[PDB]
Amino acid sequence: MSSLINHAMSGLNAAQAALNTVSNNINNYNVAGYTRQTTILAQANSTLGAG
Amino acid sequence: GWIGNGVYVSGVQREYDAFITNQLRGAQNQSSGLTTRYEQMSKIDNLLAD
Amino acid sequence: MSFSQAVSGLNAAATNLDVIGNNIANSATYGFKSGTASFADMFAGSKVGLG
Amino acid sequence: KQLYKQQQSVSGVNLDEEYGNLQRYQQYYLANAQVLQTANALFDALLNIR
Amino acid sequence: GKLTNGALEASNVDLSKELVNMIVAQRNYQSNAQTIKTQDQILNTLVNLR
Amino acid sequence: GKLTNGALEASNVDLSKELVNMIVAQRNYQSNAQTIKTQDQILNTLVNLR
Repeated sequence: MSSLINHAMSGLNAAQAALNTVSNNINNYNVAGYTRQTTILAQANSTLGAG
Repeated sequence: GWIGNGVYVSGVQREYDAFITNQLRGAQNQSSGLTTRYEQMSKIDNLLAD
Repeated sequence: MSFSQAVSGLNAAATNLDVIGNNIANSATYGFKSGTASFADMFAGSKVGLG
Repeated sequence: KQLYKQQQSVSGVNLDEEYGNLQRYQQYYLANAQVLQTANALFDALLNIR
Repeated sequence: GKLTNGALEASNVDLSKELVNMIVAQRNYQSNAQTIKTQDQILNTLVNLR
Repeated sequence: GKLTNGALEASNVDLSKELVNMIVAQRNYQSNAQTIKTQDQILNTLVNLR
């Protein structure tokens, strides 16, 4: 079922968000302050059925 | 009666809000005031900078 | 009747097709759960009954 | 600008999400095409039978 | 069950299983219809035969 | 309502509705044809019997 494209979408947007975060951080590297920002992700922890 | 009774559509909706939007509007207004004053001030400063 | 056996079966198969079509029609309805129908043998009197 | 982010998160759209949605609706439409085709073959088979 | 927020529950319909079930239903209907047809034509042959 | 300039507006003829309507109504065409044929069979039976 569409679960596969959903998997792909989850991965795509997760990588996309993390990439935006790292871009922000790498261009902000020398602001007057601004500790690094790190991204956190985890399993869907749910969303499963038969078996 | 014919039991499959096909799908129908529940309208179309947008993703936004009223109250938080209004708070947004107030914030933007204040910031516009500060921007106006800063640029007007920068004008005097550019001459005085010399 | 042999004929009735078939007719009944054909008719039932029409119902199965209807439920399958509805399954597809709901194939993205949020939270939806899939459906199917259940058959039984119209044995009565003796032999095979009617279908 | 942070509140602008707040609004955009609720109200904005981006390309990848619509890419995925476009593919998924491709899927649904073609599935419905297949079921209609099977219905047509079914009733035309009946016509043949009679 | 536990609550998830900012999420929604998909359809547990699998399109592949339904496609195969669709074609198998084609076969079931075709079996029924063609048994009907053979019996009917050969019966009409008998009903005529007297 | 209100008027637009340099624009035009097109019809409501969606192929998806009209072709499927053609399909179902052609099914009805052949349905009535089958009825007609069987009525012809009825008369031909009654004609040939005497």
